[PDB]
Amino acid sequence: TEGIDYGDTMVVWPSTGRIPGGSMPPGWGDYSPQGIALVQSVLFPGIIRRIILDKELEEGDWSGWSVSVHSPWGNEKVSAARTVLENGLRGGLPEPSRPAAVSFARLEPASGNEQKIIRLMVTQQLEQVTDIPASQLPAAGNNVPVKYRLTDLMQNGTQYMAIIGGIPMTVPVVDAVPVPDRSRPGTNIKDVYSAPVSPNLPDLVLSVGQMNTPVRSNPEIQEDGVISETGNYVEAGYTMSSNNHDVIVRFPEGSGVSPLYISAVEILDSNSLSQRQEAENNAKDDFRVKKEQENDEKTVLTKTSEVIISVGDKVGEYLGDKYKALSREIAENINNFQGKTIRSYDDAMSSINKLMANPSLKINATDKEAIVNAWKAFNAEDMGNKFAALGKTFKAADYAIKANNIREKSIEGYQTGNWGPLMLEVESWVISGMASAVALSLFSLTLGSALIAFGLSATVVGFVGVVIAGAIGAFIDDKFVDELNHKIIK
Repeated sequence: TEGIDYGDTMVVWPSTGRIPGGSMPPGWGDYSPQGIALVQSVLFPGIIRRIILDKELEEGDWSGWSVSVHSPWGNEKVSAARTVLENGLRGGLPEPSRPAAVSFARLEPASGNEQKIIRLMVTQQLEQVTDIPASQLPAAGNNVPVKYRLTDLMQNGTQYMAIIGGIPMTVPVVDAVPVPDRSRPGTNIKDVYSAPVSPNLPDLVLSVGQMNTPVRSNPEIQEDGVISETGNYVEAGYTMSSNNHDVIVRFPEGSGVSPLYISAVEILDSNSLSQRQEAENNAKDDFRVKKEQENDEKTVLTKTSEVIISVGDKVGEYLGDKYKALSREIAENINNFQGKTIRSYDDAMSSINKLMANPSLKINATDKEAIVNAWKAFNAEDMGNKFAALGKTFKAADYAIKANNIREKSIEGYQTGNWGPLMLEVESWVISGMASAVALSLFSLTLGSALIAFGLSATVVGFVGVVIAGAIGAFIDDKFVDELNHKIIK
């Protein structure tokens, strides 16, 4: 499964394939008639094991997979990686809203020369990966909330196995089913269950019978191609290999067998590593780019909102409170305008033509002269620099140029009554590639933060409070330019 999890911010790397790359029927060898393949290895929690599909098919055995589940025993490396993960998590995540990882084993690349489908499996008791009682686990085929996960880490083209954690993660609950005894029909094999640890591969057989037997076979358990090394609080990977999975295997009805978390990884070969490292490198930088894009968009929209409300307040204690209410609306609309598109050129210019058509919306030559001269002294260059003496508002002073055009073009329009150069320059910004929301902010910010700073009389501050409100209005909605004419100017 995959579910609601959404890979806890991870994109899929469609796996290399599964190497294979360089007598019948099953049962004939010296094996048990029960039907299950030999019990090839023991699954102690935290200790990684190299498990082979059809380990001994040709040697005579039955089809598949079979491992033994055992209680805590021996030297495992997860508990040390968990300690570094927990400690580092007290100092915040590497990257917010993305899990944190610490390696517990390093992997030597597969030769590619293999016929067998190998799989590295790691095991953990329920409680070590989650605080939900066994007794409160979901019904199989649903994801259970987890706190730790055991998966892999592509770190510098070499594949690692790590413990992730830190954000709200989730894991699929799957179902262990009793396996039938092919030698004694009607009855099932005692204390042997099968579960879809999978993926694409046949169900793993779990022999849970002799879970507590004496194990006096050296606490190390050194696998070939699995170097056990602890290492450092890093950010987790961005791609999940298609053939890798971790699930919580839930045992039957009255089995008396507590849920096991199991992780099944695919050892990637030398050219598949490079494949995955660029998949990684690319998923990382694109996330990085989307992140700043949206954050910086959010900050110029919140500062615009605030400036549009201040304009509302200043023009408001002269033009009225019906004017203040409209500014709440334009600022509300801008503060949510993320992802939206400004209105068209022909639609906006029909709106401001409607405003400027209102005959009780006039200025005398002395007031007109004051607005023009106020724009002539405007410091376009510092309005450009604002992403520094405001906060982190826009990016790169290529904006000083745009801010100077709004200026020269607001001057015309007050001078000629032609707002075409002004409205057209704003569209230019979008067309040559600016996000509508960012183009709305710069326009609204340049107009608003110039008005709350102009040395102008109240008659004039009212006229410009109407012009710039009808102008920011027109790129958002025609509602805004009807409220002005019909309820405010009159």
